[PDB]
Amino acid sequence: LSLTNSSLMPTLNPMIQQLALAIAASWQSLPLKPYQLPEDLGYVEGRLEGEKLVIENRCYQTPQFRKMHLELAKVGKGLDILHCVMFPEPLYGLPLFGCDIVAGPGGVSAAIADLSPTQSDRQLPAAYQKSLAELGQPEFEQQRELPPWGEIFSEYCLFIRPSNVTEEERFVQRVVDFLQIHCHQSIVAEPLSEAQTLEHRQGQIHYCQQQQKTRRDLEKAFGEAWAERYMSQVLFDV
Ligand SMILES: C=CC1=C(C)/C(=C/c2[nH]c(/C=C3N=C(/C=C4\NC(=O)C(C)=C4C=C)C(C)=C\3CCC(=O)O)c(CCC(=O)O)c2C)NC1=O
Repeated sequence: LSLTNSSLMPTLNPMIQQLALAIAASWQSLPLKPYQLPEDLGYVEGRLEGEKLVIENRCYQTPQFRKMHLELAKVGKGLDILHCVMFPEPLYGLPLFGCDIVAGPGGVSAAIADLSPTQSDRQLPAAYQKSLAELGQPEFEQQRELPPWGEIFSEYCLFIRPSNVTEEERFVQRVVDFLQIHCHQSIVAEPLSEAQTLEHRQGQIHYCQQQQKTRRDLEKAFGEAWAERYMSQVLFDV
């Protein structure tokens, strides 16, 4: 796992670069194994109205995380994207870590991050709540409203338009905190019963189903069949 061979990192919005480096630093601490995507989908290049569209996908796995995906994209000249999900192995009942940034050369327009509950409770595990509790509330001046296809998200979800670099740094630090808690608990987690495993797996199907609400730009560049394969095999496999 390493981003030093990325062709995109040097032209991506700096908060995106920061967050990618922070996710890498986190994941490098896990016993990562490679996760194979379709051969053509590791590195994607096309055109979107005459401007280069480029996507780099990196995917890993652990016994606790079925699929760890980091996507970076430059979707023509005025859109940069980071999308990251860690899909937990449902046997372990961990929450879904997710984060997305949408940016341009002018700055960041949306940043979101959560540890999303898989538990039919919609609660996070006790150890997460206690560790999260001791961090305290970060302050944000523009918090955005979740569409109806929330709250597959948790109470700790941040969904914002950063107002200045201090908010960019605060957003990234909260993701670094989320990851420190998450990785640590993954190392300590024990297999659930079959019943609760299936419960968690359904929470994961529902989370991926809901998130089908990105397509449009991919359809525009690649068509609808390519887009629907990408959504169902790369992004949000069910
Ligand atoms: C390479 C793939 C890819 C493309 C081409 C892409 C495009 C894309 N994402 C957008 C926004 C967005 N996209 C998301 C979020 C997500 N999007 C997701 O696929 C997931 C899983 C989330 C997480 C919830 C959010 C929250 C916005 C808000 C737009 C903004 O406020 O800037 C917009 C709005 C810009 C506009 O139309 O004016 C475009 C064009 N996003 C992509 O990921």
